Amino acid sequence: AVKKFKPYTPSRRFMTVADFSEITKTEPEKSLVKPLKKTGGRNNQGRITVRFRGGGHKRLYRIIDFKRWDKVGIPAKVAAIEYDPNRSARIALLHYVDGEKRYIIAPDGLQVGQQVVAGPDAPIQVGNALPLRFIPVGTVVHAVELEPKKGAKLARAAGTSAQIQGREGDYVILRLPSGELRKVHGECYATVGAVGNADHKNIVLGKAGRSRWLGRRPHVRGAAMNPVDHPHGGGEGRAPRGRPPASPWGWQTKGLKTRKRRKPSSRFIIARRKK
Amino acid sequence: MKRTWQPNRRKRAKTHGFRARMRTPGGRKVLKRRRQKGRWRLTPAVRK
RNA sequence: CGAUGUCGGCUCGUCGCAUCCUGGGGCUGAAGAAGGUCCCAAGGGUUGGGCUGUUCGCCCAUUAAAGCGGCACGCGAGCUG
RNA sequence: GAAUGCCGGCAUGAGUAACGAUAAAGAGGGUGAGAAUCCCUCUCGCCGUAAGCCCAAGGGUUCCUACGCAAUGGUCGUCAGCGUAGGGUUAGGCGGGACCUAAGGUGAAGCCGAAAGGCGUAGCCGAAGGGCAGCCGGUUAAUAUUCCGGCCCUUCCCGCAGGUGCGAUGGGGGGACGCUCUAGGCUAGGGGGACCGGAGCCAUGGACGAGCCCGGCCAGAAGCGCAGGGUGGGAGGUAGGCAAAUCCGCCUCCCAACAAGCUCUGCGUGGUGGGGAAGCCCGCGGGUGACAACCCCCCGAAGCCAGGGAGCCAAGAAAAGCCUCUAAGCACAACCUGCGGGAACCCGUACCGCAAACCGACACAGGUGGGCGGGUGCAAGAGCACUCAGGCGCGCGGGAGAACCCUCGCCAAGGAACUCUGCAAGUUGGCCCCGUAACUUCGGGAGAAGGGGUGCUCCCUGGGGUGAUGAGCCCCGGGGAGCCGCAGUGAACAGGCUCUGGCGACUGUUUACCAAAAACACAGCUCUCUGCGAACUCGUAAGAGGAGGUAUAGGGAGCGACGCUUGCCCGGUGCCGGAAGGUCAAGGGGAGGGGUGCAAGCCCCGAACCGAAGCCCCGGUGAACGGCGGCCGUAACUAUAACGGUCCUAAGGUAGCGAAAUUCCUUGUCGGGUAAGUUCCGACCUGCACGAAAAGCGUAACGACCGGAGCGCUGUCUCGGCGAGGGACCCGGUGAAAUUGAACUGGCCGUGAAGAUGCGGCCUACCCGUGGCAGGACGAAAAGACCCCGUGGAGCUUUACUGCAGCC
RNA sequence: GAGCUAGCCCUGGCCAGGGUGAAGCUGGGGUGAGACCCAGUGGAGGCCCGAACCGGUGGGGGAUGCAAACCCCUCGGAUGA
RNA sequence: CGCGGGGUGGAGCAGCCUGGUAGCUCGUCGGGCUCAUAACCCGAAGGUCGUCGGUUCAAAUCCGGCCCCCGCAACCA
RNA sequence: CCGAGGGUAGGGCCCGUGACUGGGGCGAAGUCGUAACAAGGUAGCUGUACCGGAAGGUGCGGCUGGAU
RNA sequence: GUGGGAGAGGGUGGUGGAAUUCCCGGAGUAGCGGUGAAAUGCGCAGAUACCGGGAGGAACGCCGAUGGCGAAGGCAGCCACCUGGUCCACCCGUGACGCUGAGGCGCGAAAGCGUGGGGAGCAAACCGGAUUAGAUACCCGGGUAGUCCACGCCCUAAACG
Ligand SMILES: NC[C@@H]1O[C@H](O[C@H]2[C@@H](O)[C@H](O[C@@H]3[C@@H](O)[C@H](N)C[C@H](N)[C@H]3O[C@H]3O[C@H](CO)[C@@H](O)[C@H](O)[C@H]3N)O[C@@H]2CO)[C@H](N)[C@@H](O)[C@@H]1O
Ligand SMILES: [Mg+2]
Ligand SMILES: [Mg+2]
Ligand SMILES: [Mg+2]
Ligand SMILES: [Mg+2]
Ligand SMILES: [Mg+2]
Ligand SMILES: [Mg+2]
Ligand SMILES: [Mg+2]
Ligand SMILES: [Mg+2]
Ligand SMILES: [Mg+2]
Ligand SMILES: [Mg+2]
Ligand SMILES: [Mg+2]
Ligand SMILES: [Mg+2]
Ligand SMILES: [Mg+2]
Ligand SMILES: [Mg+2]
Ligand SMILES: [Mg+2]
Ligand SMILES: [Mg+2]
Ligand SMILES: [Mg+2]
Ligand SMILES: [Mg+2]
Ligand SMILES: [Mg+2]
Ligand SMILES: [Mg+2]
Ligand SMILES: [Mg+2]
Ligand SMILES: [Mg+2]
Ligand SMILES: [Mg+2]
Ligand SMILES: [Mg+2]
Ligand SMILES: [Mg+2]
Ligand SMILES: [Mg+2]
Ligand SMILES: [Mg+2]
Ligand SMILES: [Mg+2]
Ligand SMILES: [Mg+2]
Ligand SMILES: [Mg+2]
Ligand SMILES: [Mg+2]
Ligand SMILES: [Mg+2]
Ligand SMILES: [Mg+2]
Ligand SMILES: [Mg+2]
Ligand SMILES: [Mg+2]
Ligand SMILES: [Mg+2]
Ligand SMILES: [Mg+2]
Ligand SMILES: [Mg+2]
Ligand SMILES: [Mg+2]
Ligand SMILES: [Mg+2]
Ligand SMILES: [Mg+2]
Ligand SMILES: [Mg+2]
Ligand SMILES: [Mg+2]
Ligand SMILES: [Mg+2]
Ligand SMILES: [Mg+2]
Ligand SMILES: [Mg+2]
Ligand SMILES: [Mg+2]
Ligand SMILES: [Mg+2]
Ligand SMILES: [Mg+2]
Ligand SMILES: [Mg+2]
Ligand SMILES: [Mg+2]
Ligand SMILES: [Mg+2]
Ligand SMILES: [Mg+2]
Ligand SMILES: [Mg+2]
Ligand SMILES: [Mg+2]
Ligand SMILES: [Mg+2]
Ligand SMILES: [Mg+2]
Ligand SMILES: [Mg+2]
Ligand SMILES: [Mg+2]
Ligand SMILES: [Mg+2]
Ligand SMILES: [Mg+2]
Ligand SMILES: [Mg+2]
Ligand SMILES: [Mg+2]
Ligand SMILES: [Mg+2]
Ligand SMILES: [Mg+2]
Ligand SMILES: [Mg+2]
Ligand SMILES: [Mg+2]
Ligand SMILES: [Mg+2]
Ligand SMILES: [Mg+2]
Ligand SMILES: [Mg+2]
Ligand SMILES: [Mg+2]
Ligand SMILES: [Mg+2]
Ligand SMILES: [Mg+2]
Ligand SMILES: [Mg+2]
Ligand SMILES: [Mg+2]
Ligand SMILES: [Mg+2]
Ligand SMILES: [Mg+2]
Ligand SMILES: [Mg+2]
Ligand SMILES: [Mg+2]
Ligand SMILES: [Mg+2]
Ligand SMILES: [Mg+2]
Ligand SMILES: [Mg+2]
Ligand SMILES: [Mg+2]
Ligand SMILES: [Mg+2]
Ligand SMILES: [Mg+2]
Ligand SMILES: [Mg+2]
Ligand SMILES: [Mg+2]
Ligand SMILES: [Mg+2]
Ligand SMILES: [Mg+2]
Ligand SMILES: [Mg+2]
Ligand SMILES: [Mg+2]
Ligand SMILES: [Mg+2]
Ligand SMILES: [Mg+2]
Ligand SMILES: [Mg+2]
Ligand SMILES: [Mg+2]
Ligand SMILES: [Mg+2]
Ligand SMILES: [Mg+2]
Ligand SMILES: [Mg+2]
Ligand SMILES: [Mg+2]
Ligand SMILES: [Mg+2]
Ligand SMILES: [Mg+2]
Ligand SMILES: [Mg+2]
Ligand SMILES: [Mg+2]
Ligand SMILES: [Mg+2]
Ligand SMILES: [Mg+2]
Ligand SMILES: [Mg+2]
Ligand SMILES: [Mg+2]
Ligand SMILES: [Mg+2]
Ligand SMILES: [Mg+2]
Ligand SMILES: [Mg+2]
Ligand SMILES: [Mg+2]
Ligand SMILES: [Mg+2]
Ligand SMILES: [Mg+2]
Ligand SMILES: [Mg+2]
Ligand SMILES: [Mg+2]
Ligand SMILES: [Mg+2]
Ligand SMILES: [Mg+2]
Ligand SMILES: [Mg+2]
Ligand SMILES: [Mg+2]
Ligand SMILES: [Mg+2]
Ligand SMILES: [Mg+2]
Ligand SMILES: [Mg+2]
Ligand SMILES: [Mg+2]
Ligand SMILES: [Mg+2]
Ligand SMILES: [Mg+2]
Ligand SMILES: [Mg+2]
Ligand SMILES: [Mg+2]
Ligand SMILES: [Mg+2]
Ligand SMILES: [Mg+2]
Ligand SMILES: [Mg+2]
Ligand SMILES: [Mg+2]
Ligand SMILES: [Mg+2]
Ligand SMILES: [Mg+2]
Ligand SMILES: [Mg+2]
Ligand SMILES: [Mg+2]
Ligand SMILES: [Mg+2]
Ligand SMILES: [Mg+2]
Ligand SMILES: [Mg+2]
Ligand SMILES: [Mg+2]
Ligand SMILES: [Mg+2]
Ligand SMILES: [Mg+2]
Ligand SMILES: [Mg+2]
Ligand SMILES: [Mg+2]
Ligand SMILES: [Mg+2]
Ligand SMILES: [Mg+2]
Ligand SMILES: [Mg+2]
Ligand SMILES: [Mg+2]
Ligand SMILES: [Mg+2]
Ligand SMILES: [Mg+2]
Ligand SMILES: [Mg+2]
Ligand SMILES: [Mg+2]
Ligand SMILES: [Mg+2]
Ligand SMILES: [Mg+2]
Ligand SMILES: [Mg+2]
Ligand SMILES: [Mg+2]
Ligand SMILES: [Mg+2]
Ligand SMILES: [Mg+2]
Ligand SMILES: [Mg+2]
Ligand SMILES: [Mg+2]
Ligand SMILES: [Mg+2]
Ligand SMILES: [Mg+2]
Ligand SMILES: [Mg+2]
Ligand SMILES: [Mg+2]
Ligand SMILES: [Mg+2]
Ligand SMILES: [Mg+2]
Ligand SMILES: [Mg+2]
Ligand SMILES: [Mg+2]
Ligand SMILES: [Mg+2]
Ligand SMILES: [Mg+2]
Ligand SMILES: [Mg+2]
Ligand SMILES: [Mg+2]
Ligand SMILES: [Mg+2]
Ligand SMILES: [Mg+2]
Ligand SMILES: [Mg+2]
Ligand SMILES: [Mg+2]
Ligand SMILES: [Mg+2]
Ligand SMILES: [Mg+2]
Ligand SMILES: [Mg+2]
Ligand SMILES: [Mg+2]
Ligand SMILES: [Mg+2]
Ligand SMILES: [Mg+2]
Ligand SMILES: [Mg+2]
Ligand SMILES: [Mg+2]
Ligand SMILES: [Mg+2]
Ligand SMILES: [Mg+2]
Ligand SMILES: [Mg+2]
Ligand SMILES: [Mg+2]
Ligand SMILES: [Mg+2]
Ligand SMILES: [Mg+2]
Ligand SMILES: [Mg+2]
Ligand SMILES: [Mg+2]
Ligand SMILES: [Mg+2]
Ligand SMILES: [Mg+2]
Ligand SMILES: [Mg+2]
Ligand SMILES: [Mg+2]
Ligand SMILES: [Mg+2]
Ligand SMILES: [Mg+2]
Ligand SMILES: [Mg+2]
Ligand SMILES: [Mg+2]
Ligand SMILES: [Mg+2]
Ligand SMILES: [Mg+2]
Ligand SMILES: [Mg+2]
Ligand SMILES: [Mg+2]
Ligand SMILES: [Mg+2]
Ligand SMILES: [Mg+2]
Ligand SMILES: [Mg+2]
Ligand SMILES: [Mg+2]
Ligand SMILES: [Mg+2]
Ligand SMILES: [Mg+2]
Ligand SMILES: [Mg+2]
Ligand SMILES: [Mg+2]
Ligand SMILES: [Mg+2]
Ligand SMILES: [Mg+2]
Ligand SMILES: [Mg+2]
Ligand SMILES: [Mg+2]
Ligand SMILES: [Mg+2]
Ligand SMILES: [Mg+2]
Ligand SMILES: [Mg+2]
């Protein structure tokens, strides 16, 4: 569910927040958090590389286990489910029987207190990680390693999920959340089930202040700029594009495929994303 | 109104200080022309 | 063009007569009253308001009459903008 | 002799403007050659969430004292932040270092770059953050949490006694955290007292009184009390915390849990140490007061207990000190506890510190971070008025009482007639109560509008807090009866309101120094890219950002809440798709030809054919770039044309709106408002030249936006008058400036490069000032910024030319 | 050269007082259970009035200025972008 | 009044590097089909090429002059 | 004190009126098409949605009040 | 009440096959498709037709009926869970507890609306081809919402026996 508000102020009229029903623990684990380096779009040269970033709320980076193969066979218990501000997903605090506490992305349906286990001997039930060759075909997964032993790189946002469409040799075929069919190796790990907090996209921010709280600075339109700042700028009065819609650096932004054609990953991608 | 000069001895010594000119190659040339010219102040006078 | 500040308004006037009024007249298709036209005459006077940046113009209510122009389309080392 | 030349000097304006907040001065005495200006006393005024006090930054001897006034002081000067000299800054506890880490900087390893140099996990540097042991008084002309007095405390070393497996840069715990609201108990602070202490006072009609005036505390170790914070104890297993671990984490069981115990902090008491007024005397302090009293009640913090609690989402630093664990190593050591003795370094310490000492060239009406910031009255409050403590009267004065200007007060009758415009100035104003419309997204509109009350006295009465359940004190009320004045938030501080249209939804942001808007931004909608060593961006690279993110994510673009919707054209351009074909460079291939040599050879051309991207070509694509016609005829009055013909296109504007922020003709025409309306509003539509995300049409709420109207009220106006203060004016002191070819500088009619003080002819005019007004000197100012010229420059654009980065 | 200014990172601080009264919670009604309604509590908000503080709307003054951006009256925000 | 484009049968358009041919559609008229109209089928007629000059053996065509019609331009002050 | 009434301010209902606009009713012989009645020449009607000079058409679902 | 019976009655979660379309490979060539007749269209860039593989969505042939169920709307592969209604027998229990029902509350085909997904086929609007005097239609070739799911609205009908 998504919590709404009465229109007591103009911003509270459309502003919506999450239900936060799955969160059981308020503060995070002290042995797993570390500070987050706020950049504000600035690189090591001190220049803005990514425009309009900064001014967000202070955050602490929660160390998330994106491997799960450090502890193969050792079961864990979902001690609590907390909120991570560095992502859209909610996290699950895991107390292993070995004694080590860890954090993973909380999948949808993961209840507090149940037991999860990673490895090829693990059963097929939400929260368990297995290599892609042992997960049955047709089941939805997440936290998928793209290449073996490199960490979870796929299906990490809230409400996302990938489905095994088949196997072919040493690799498996996967429908990514973009609808792309890709051939990923079978030894790559993946946690079964879809990611929780599926109502994340239904959050209306309500006002400009909420974007500034998240770190989203105001985006300036190129038409509102001048010719030295953008190609769309200029023209006495409001004016249309007058050229194909381009970025401030010159490249067009309406249809230009910027993917390198000679990339070696093209040999493993079956179908490009659609819709 | 607020003028351009709001002194700070910390800023004075870390911007135009002797160690600041000696780190950068352009600042070592500043000290070369300044010794060659014969200036009595090679860097601005700051106290602490 | 090593600068002559540009419309209109306000304030301040001054002049010209090709006279709006007032005065003196001739003719009349001038009975009277009131007009039309022309001649003499610049001494004084020539309202308030609605619209518009407006000059002008239209309109309202009056008036003896609500004149036309010149003065760097008078007047920003007087003002407004 | 000129270059708005350069450097210097001195003129002119001119004894002119000004003398830097309109907070305000007067008299007496003294010093001195000299006094409106220095010192003293008295009176008056001004600040008092400061114009008072402390701290930080900055400044760097301006501090204190003595002798001085050439210059600095917008005047004067015996004075001074000025000149000369001397003195003055005392720390184990305050701040910084010998402790820690943040951003960032540096940087063994390592990586990169013609060179210079650029990166870089560790480590180190880095503070107003973490950690850390002193409070009260006295003293000096000047320093004091620093010296002195009193009472406390910390670290290090050594010794002694007891205890323990002691031991680290390593493991773990802790440090360790947001925003808003807030409980209980204290404290700071404040108010009152019929009580305590005190020098005195009874005035001018009254009062010897529960009279007036003044004061009634500070700090304080261990104890003790109160209020809070932190924390479970044991046993067994243990594969994790990069070795070890008895610690931590995980599992099981037992003991008990709104407690208790232990520990820590605050507050009160606390041995004891201080302080102590008004007034009066001696002259900016001292003595006395005084053997000073040193109690009781109430209010009560935003501060303390504190690392409290609760709620919310935007999810809220690190590391060391500190405790524990064990490792080498050592267990004659080492660590802890207690006691005693010794040791305890470097730097800062004056003074200004919302300002005459900082930043603004000035002793400049500007700018400057933190803490304290009393009382009374106004609903509260840091607002406002007066006023404690404390500090000032702003470093030119004295006169006069012209025009004019600034600032302010008032006005008959009218009431916007003023004017681009109610611009400005009025009106309204706070609180309590009654009451409140269209419309609405049901919150709003709304402080709608409009209206009544408000002071004082007396009587009766309700509730709460502190006390105790009562008095007393404090807070919030209710009713009745009266009194006064023109008027009761009696002064000061406080919305004028409504109807209606345009634009933008809104709060916001913006041209620092002419524009705050309708522009920008915004949540929200859509398109497009991107599968992660992502796209994109910065960089030669390395490396970063993106992101320690993973398509519910990230980049780019346009539109901009919301409601109803966003129609047709893919011919051109862009993009996307296309194993064909055409063209296509290097290269491959080498039919054939050439140069030379006696020759083998050596050398140079070189056709067919193979041969990528791109372009051509075929499709697709509009919330991609964009575009969405012309003529003629037709209805049984006329008029118009639902209908038709024809030409062209890639297709000919759909809905909705329309003389509009768009309408040239135009003040279109009609209606409404007005006595009158080039504006406004509602319609009509022959839309010069609206139109559907450079969005179209609406839309509650919002707006220092822009129009139009009405009520209220007014010096805006008819139409101006009077009064106040600061200048102007006069006198004393100081005393500029831009400007200036020289000047002995009238008017008119002419003339002259065509607008004459200077020429001509007339007319007029004794010489020289002061206050004023501005028509002229084509007045001053700025080598016109509009215009053109220059084969001048620069920003910008693109299917201009050429090249580069980039990508293929 | 970022001691002015523009943005961002790190660590701190500041925002008197008053008003409106969202969710949630409690109680009652309602139902088959609900939705929902009312009362109380509660104290949310790019909420309101209003200082400090940050601005700079309109007008007046200032124009060799107190000031190379100021002063007076008035005005915007002031728990948040 | 400055540039560009066009005036051709009753209507709308071609024919113009092109000198010598005037063509397409609708309409009109005559005959069919039908009871009758319309549609359709068959067969016809229909043009001073805006006007006046000039060039030429020959002007709708090429070149001028006016007469209309349409579309742009009318800028810095 | 009450008090007819008068004044001020804001509401509610009703009536009359208004440039213009929307559909409607009616009025022998105007115009365009031919939707329905026969399988009315695409079976009809219907609710809804979109479009079109106009009857109407089309999509989805329903009905027979549809012949062979 | 006991003991049984039929059924597409409803909701949830799974799952099977045929067929259409699209992709990839094989093989193959001069047309396919479509109509009353054609044309647009697709097709030497290798289509149709054929074989094999894969993805995705929707609907369930035969059974199937003149059938069944539900109050209506409506409900059809299959499996399972949750669940409503109805009928028969026994004659066991309560002992009129009944019938209807203004309001109210609930359900309510299709189309439509909001948020999000999904979109194979079909298909308003739209475009093209033909028919026609015209054809904003019938016919054809494309084609977007929609059709499908979850949740929330809408509450109409020839909701008819
Ligand atoms: N009956 C009122 C409405 O009439 C409409 O029709 C109205 C018009 O459409 C209709 O016009 C008709 C026309 O259809 C028909 N083809 C030709 C006829 N001459 C006209 O007739 C009309 O006009 C003429 C004069 O002009 C009058 O004399 C006559 O009464 C009138 N009916 O006449 C009606 C007015 O009388 C609709 N048919 C109908 O739905 C509706 O009921
Ligand atoms: Mg949920
Ligand atoms: Mg709600
Ligand atoms: Mg709103
Ligand atoms: Mg936290
Ligand atoms: Mg940590
Ligand atoms: Mg760095
Ligand atoms: Mg750098
Ligand atoms: Mg940024
Ligand atoms: Mg994290
Ligand atoms: Mg934003
Ligand atoms: Mg954040
Ligand atoms: Mg934007
Ligand atoms: Mg611009
Ligand atoms: Mg730039
Ligand atoms: Mg550009
Ligand atoms: Mg542009
Ligand atoms: Mg452009
Ligand atoms: Mg401009
Ligand atoms: Mg324009
Ligand atoms: Mg522009
Ligand atoms: Mg554009
Ligand atoms: Mg480009
Ligand atoms: Mg300053
Ligand atoms: Mg300077
Ligand atoms: Mg400093
Ligand atoms: Mg020297
Ligand atoms: Mg000139
Ligand atoms: Mg000159
Ligand atoms: Mg006037
Ligand atoms: Mg005059
Ligand atoms: Mg005369
Ligand atoms: Mg006369
Ligand atoms: Mg007569
Ligand atoms: Mg006269
Ligand atoms: Mg005269
Ligand atoms: Mg006259
Ligand atoms: Mg006028
Ligand atoms: Mg006007
Ligand atoms: Mg005019
Ligand atoms: Mg002139
Ligand atoms: Mg003239
Ligand atoms: Mg003229
Ligand atoms: Mg003039
Ligand atoms: Mg003048
Ligand atoms: Mg002027
Ligand atoms: Mg003027
Ligand atoms: Mg002049
Ligand atoms: Mg102007
Ligand atoms: Mg103006
Ligand atoms: Mg010379
Ligand atoms: Mg000279
Ligand atoms: Mg002079
Ligand atoms: Mg004088
Ligand atoms: Mg003078
Ligand atoms: Mg003077
Ligand atoms: Mg003077
Ligand atoms: Mg002074
Ligand atoms: Mg004296
Ligand atoms: Mg003497
Ligand atoms: Mg002071
Ligand atoms: Mg100085
Ligand atoms: Mg000195
Ligand atoms: Mg001194
Ligand atoms: Mg002196
Ligand atoms: Mg002197
Ligand atoms: Mg002097
Ligand atoms: Mg001075
Ligand atoms: Mg002397
Ligand atoms: Mg001195
Ligand atoms: Mg000491
Ligand atoms: Mg220290
Ligand atoms: Mg040492
Ligand atoms: Mg360090
Ligand atoms: Mg470096
Ligand atoms: Mg350093
Ligand atoms: Mg510190
Ligand atoms: Mg500190
Ligand atoms: Mg210390
Ligand atoms: Mg003392
Ligand atoms: Mg000391
Ligand atoms: Mg002291
Ligand atoms: Mg011990
Ligand atoms: Mg030990
Ligand atoms: Mg340790
Ligand atoms: Mg933390
Ligand atoms: Mg937070
Ligand atoms: Mg006290
Ligand atoms: Mg008090
Ligand atoms: Mg007291
Ligand atoms: Mg007496
Ligand atoms: Mg271990
Ligand atoms: Mg104590
Ligand atoms: Mg004393
Ligand atoms: Mg004594
Ligand atoms: Mg505070
Ligand atoms: Mg807490
Ligand atoms: Mg919050
Ligand atoms: Mg760190
Ligand atoms: Mg360290
Ligand atoms: Mg040392
Ligand atoms: Mg000191
Ligand atoms: Mg001080
Ligand atoms: Mg201060
Ligand atoms: Mg001072
Ligand atoms: Mg001064
Ligand atoms: Mg100075
Ligand atoms: Mg000053
Ligand atoms: Mg400031
Ligand atoms: Mg300040
Ligand atoms: Mg009072
Ligand atoms: Mg008050
Ligand atoms: Mg206070
Ligand atoms: Mg005050
Ligand atoms: Mg005072
Ligand atoms: Mg005083
Ligand atoms: Mg008056
Ligand atoms: Mg009046
Ligand atoms: Mg107006
Ligand atoms: Mg005003
Ligand atoms: Mg009204
Ligand atoms: Mg209300
Ligand atoms: Mg009121
Ligand atoms: Mg009184
Ligand atoms: Mg109390
Ligand atoms: Mg006052
Ligand atoms: Mg007031
Ligand atoms: Mg107010
Ligand atoms: Mg308008
Ligand atoms: Mg706005
Ligand atoms: Mg907006
Ligand atoms: Mg702003
Ligand atoms: Mg500005
Ligand atoms: Mg400037
Ligand atoms: Mg504004
Ligand atoms: Mg401004
Ligand atoms: Mg704009
Ligand atoms: Mg956004
Ligand atoms: Mg939108
Ligand atoms: Mg770059
Ligand atoms: Mg990162
Ligand atoms: Mg990190
Ligand atoms: Mg826009
Ligand atoms: Mg469109
Ligand atoms: Mg449409
Ligand atoms: Mg259309
Ligand atoms: Mg069309
Ligand atoms: Mg196109
Ligand atoms: Mg195209
Ligand atoms: Mg195309
Ligand atoms: Mg071929
Ligand atoms: Mg070759
Ligand atoms: Mg090629
Ligand atoms: Mg085009
Ligand atoms: Mg006719
Ligand atoms: Mg119009
Ligand atoms: Mg008009
Ligand atoms: Mg007009
Ligand atoms: Mg006009
Ligand atoms: Mg009409
Ligand atoms: Mg119309
Ligand atoms: Mg137009
Ligand atoms: Mg558009
Ligand atoms: Mg717009
Ligand atoms: Mg628009
Ligand atoms: Mg509009
Ligand atoms: Mg609405
Ligand atoms: Mg505004
Ligand atoms: Mg605003
Ligand atoms: Mg006046
Ligand atoms: Mg007076
Ligand atoms: Mg005066
Ligand atoms: Mg005088
Ligand atoms: Mg004078
Ligand atoms: Mg003379
Ligand atoms: Mg002449
Ligand atoms: Mg002359
Ligand atoms: Mg002479
Ligand atoms: Mg002469
Ligand atoms: Mg003059
Ligand atoms: Mg001049
Ligand atoms: Mg020049
Ligand atoms: Mg300029
Ligand atoms: Mg030019
Ligand atoms: Mg030029
Ligand atoms: Mg040239
Ligand atoms: Mg030349
Ligand atoms: Mg040039
Ligand atoms: Mg600089
Ligand atoms: Mg800065
Ligand atoms: Mg609140
Ligand atoms: Mg607010
Ligand atoms: Mg303060
Ligand atoms: Mg201002
Ligand atoms: Mg100025
Ligand atoms: Mg204000
Ligand atoms: Mg406010
Ligand atoms: Mg015939
Ligand atoms: Mg017959
Ligand atoms: Mg016929
Ligand atoms: Mg120009
Ligand atoms: Mg121009
Ligand atoms: Mg009455
Ligand atoms: Mg039909
Ligand atoms: Mg029919
Ligand atoms: Mg039919
Ligand atoms: Mg239509
Ligand atoms: Mg259709
Ligand atoms: Mg039915
Ligand atoms: Mg029938
Ligand atoms: Mg698909
Ligand atoms: Mg069957
Ligand atoms: Mg029986
Ligand atoms: Mg329904
Ligand atoms: Mg449906
Ligand atoms: Mg056709
Ligand atoms: Mg289809
Ligand atoms: Mg659609
Ligand atoms: Mg039926």
